[PDB]
Amino acid sequence: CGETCFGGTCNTPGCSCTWPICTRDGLPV
Repeated sequence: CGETCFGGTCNTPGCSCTWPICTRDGLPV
């Protein structure tokens, strides 16, 4: 996802917040 979940929330669906980076299915894509 690459996106940073600074506010805990992610902009990309499927990506889980793994502060400071969102990971979809555990993948930091």
